[PDB]
Amino acid sequence: APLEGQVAIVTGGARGIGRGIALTLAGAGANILLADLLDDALDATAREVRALGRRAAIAKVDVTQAAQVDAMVAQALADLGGLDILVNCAGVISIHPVAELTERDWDFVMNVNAKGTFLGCRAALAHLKAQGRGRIINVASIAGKEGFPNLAHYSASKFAVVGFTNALAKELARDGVTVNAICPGIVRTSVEQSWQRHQLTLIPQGRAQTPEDMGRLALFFATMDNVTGQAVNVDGGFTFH
Amino acid sequence: APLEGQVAIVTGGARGIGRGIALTLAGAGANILLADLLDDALDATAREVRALGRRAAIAKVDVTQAAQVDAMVAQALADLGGLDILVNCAGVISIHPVAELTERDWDFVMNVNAKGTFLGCRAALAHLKAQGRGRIINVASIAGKEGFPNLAHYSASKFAVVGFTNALAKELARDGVTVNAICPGIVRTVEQSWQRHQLTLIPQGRAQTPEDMGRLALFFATMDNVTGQAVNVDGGFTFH
Amino acid sequence: APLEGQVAIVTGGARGIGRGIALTLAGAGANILLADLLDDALDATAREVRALGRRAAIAKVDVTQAAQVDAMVAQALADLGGLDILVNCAGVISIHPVAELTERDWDFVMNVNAKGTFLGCRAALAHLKAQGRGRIINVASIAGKEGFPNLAHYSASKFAVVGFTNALAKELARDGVTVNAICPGIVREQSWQRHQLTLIPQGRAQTPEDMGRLALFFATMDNVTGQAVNVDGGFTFH
Amino acid sequence: APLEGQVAIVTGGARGIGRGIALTLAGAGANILLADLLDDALDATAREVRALGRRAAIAKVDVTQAAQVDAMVAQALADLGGLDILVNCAGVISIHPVAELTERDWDFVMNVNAKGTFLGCRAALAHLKAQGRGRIINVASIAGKEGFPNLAHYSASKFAVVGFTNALAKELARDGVTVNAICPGIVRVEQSWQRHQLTLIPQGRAQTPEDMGRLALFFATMDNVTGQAVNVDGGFTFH
Ligand SMILES: [Cl-]
Ligand SMILES: [Mg+2]
Ligand SMILES: [Mg+2]
Repeated sequence: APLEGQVAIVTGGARGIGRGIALTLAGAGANILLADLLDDALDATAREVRALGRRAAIAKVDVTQAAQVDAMVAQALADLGGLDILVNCAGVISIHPVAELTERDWDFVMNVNAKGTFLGCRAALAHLKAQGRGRIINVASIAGKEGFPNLAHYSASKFAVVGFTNALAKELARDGVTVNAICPGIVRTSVEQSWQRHQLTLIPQGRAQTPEDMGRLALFFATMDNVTGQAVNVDGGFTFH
Repeated sequence: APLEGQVAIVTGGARGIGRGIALTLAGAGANILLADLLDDALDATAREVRALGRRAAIAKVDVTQAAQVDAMVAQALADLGGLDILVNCAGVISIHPVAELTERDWDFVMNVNAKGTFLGCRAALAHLKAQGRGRIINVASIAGKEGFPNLAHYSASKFAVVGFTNALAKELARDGVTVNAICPGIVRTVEQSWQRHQLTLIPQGRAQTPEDMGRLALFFATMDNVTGQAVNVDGGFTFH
Repeated sequence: APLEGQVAIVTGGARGIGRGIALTLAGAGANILLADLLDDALDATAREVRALGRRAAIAKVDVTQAAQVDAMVAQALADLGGLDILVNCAGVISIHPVAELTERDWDFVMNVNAKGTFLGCRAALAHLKAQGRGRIINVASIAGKEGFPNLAHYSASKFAVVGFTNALAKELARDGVTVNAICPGIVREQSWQRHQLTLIPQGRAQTPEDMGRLALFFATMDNVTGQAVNVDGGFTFH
Repeated sequence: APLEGQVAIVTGGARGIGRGIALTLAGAGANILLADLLDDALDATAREVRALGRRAAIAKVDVTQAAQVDAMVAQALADLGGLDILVNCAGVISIHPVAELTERDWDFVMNVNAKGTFLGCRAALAHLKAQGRGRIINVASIAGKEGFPNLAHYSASKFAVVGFTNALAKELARDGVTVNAICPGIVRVEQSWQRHQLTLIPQGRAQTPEDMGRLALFFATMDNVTGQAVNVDGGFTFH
């Protein structure tokens, strides 16, 4: 249990990739604050964390709202007695050519994916810096490494996360806090399904990656003092940049 | 005059890098619509375009406002009779550690730098696609290739522009429209001290100029088979 | 013991980064074939692998020589009963401006760092592909991501490893074999290293154990391939 | 004529991409030393340079041989009276999976593409440095940005050129010499491969020697661009 005695916050932690990361960190010894917008899913995943022998707390958090993000950090400290790892895994996606993108489409993806990550990171800094050790783990995407047609807004938001991660890493490099990004390739969940199915043919391994894969990378960052500023692809070979 | 008969819109075109790009493209034969928020500067740069023998139009445009950006495209078509090149060169910057960044700081830089570029590109698509040829040129930054401490928000916005550029390039690759980014290194104007220190980090040890950026803009505007690229003009600071 | 029952070859495994990787993989359950040119160091590191409760084999290998590299793979199959992981960690460096580089300087670094990695990978390929499972792990450098002045030949060789890695990963992507690179930053010529630490945001060197941790990650990640991951305190992220 | 009075060496300059670059630089005012192994092609291309009103010199050069590369640089100084631009555009390719690659395959591609570029650059340094101005332009490939399956050796060699370019740019950054790379996409067994690679080009068409010459002219006239490796590839990669 490398993470015994530690506390992790996972935004978007109730399902999909966030759940995978939470359950992996919990398996490795961390108590978890799950932050999401899905009430039943939060409860279910909390039960799974507890089934691993860990403590779990839940927060209803819209990551675009600074007050909710601050309260989330305050709750980890109050309910679980600390904070060591912040995983920003809240994310939204839609598929439209730029010609068909509305301002709402643009703002939604940029605000949740990029601004939400900024707000989460900012909220955790004072505590992590004061304790002289911490792990910030942002979940971007391979769409943060390559521009995807009909996902230009989503790519912009994920590129933003990659760049934000690297810059913040450099700010905190002498503070004992590492900052890294996980870049998932295709993690399964119709236009979206048809798109997903086609993208798999472009993956050299020809198969999707899993939430558990992402959790393994999160656990690696969480236990590597000398890795910071990186954006690592878990994508079956699609890109290596 | 490689761009003879063509029309370019340059947002942020009244001063700095935008002006440099505008005057380079005008020197190369293009008539220019200058879009910015500075009235006297717009007038002055318009006079410089006309002094080169070109026609110039001016628009007062807040690139965060879609209606103004649409009107801008409409004005190039109405006043100058067409549109061939769109240069998105509106940009803002501030220096703060993330711990000191406000939401206003984040939103200002992201909305001007990234959303403004999205809105500009979107407004020009219908026309450029219809005529089967076009050049979209986004001005990012080397901060779109490397995260800069105390500029994390600025880096996010410029990374966004690089990614957006590449994605849009792929959407338009069979439409005859190329989409590329210019990534300036250090182009002069806390800010001064920061600028001065960054120069020591440039292998050539000197700043780059608006004219350098204009030369890259002219290259993109005259290269059919280059698209999706983000080329650094930065004295060797980064090559990614 | 995630690597229980598996066999790893580690070239350059007698000392430094190679040794760190060998000991991490051995700690995680792998039996190790150590390949190097240092006899006493080979014996000492073999004893350390055995002290971890693992079996160890030793091969005297010049990685620029295909016959030796091929025999190394054959020895793993014969002495340890199989092969699951190949770590190419033989590497050499010298510091000269291009103006002062000799052909010998160029060929030495390119043959050891790049051609040696090609030969190792090629030698292990048939077996890993036939069994439908395998891990190939190349040790490049951050100098494979950024050109270093007075190290242009060294950068050329490590860029070559990064590109070779990605290409081979794509060839084997449907064969159950992953191919990845470890890119160490500065692992404690001495004056140069001290000067390079100014370029590391964390302001400290990385360790052979750090690299061993990344090797263990690659060795246990089915769905990561073609990657070149930097362990470098923030120096580069490309 | 932005390059009026200047002298350029173009290795591999007798045909293909090298020829395109030579003619663009000559068109822009430079006198040219063409270095290659093709006798008839060298003569033909030299006549084309002279038809542009420029002077042309010819050298029979194997870029893997240091003495020949040194003689090439000396010939530019002696025959054309100077040297301002070096274009390293000698290049070879073959297609084999790693499982089928021979040492001969590996060495051929690495020695010509990478070592030949090292040798070309090294031979020109003393002169370019002494005059405080110069342009070194290496021709890599998009295979120097992405690993290509069945071209692992070729990718290795072109990745090497990209890294070498960036490193050398940093050595010379205060010497008035810029060092950059041109990365061509697909420029028209090899033919079948090319046809398949076009599926990977967003624009769906190949690029031309003239495209590469245009980028060469750009580098040759941009003081403040150095260390870069710019892709001319219809959108295949932007890294
Ligand atoms: Cl699948
Ligand atoms: Mg501290
Ligand atoms: Mg059309």
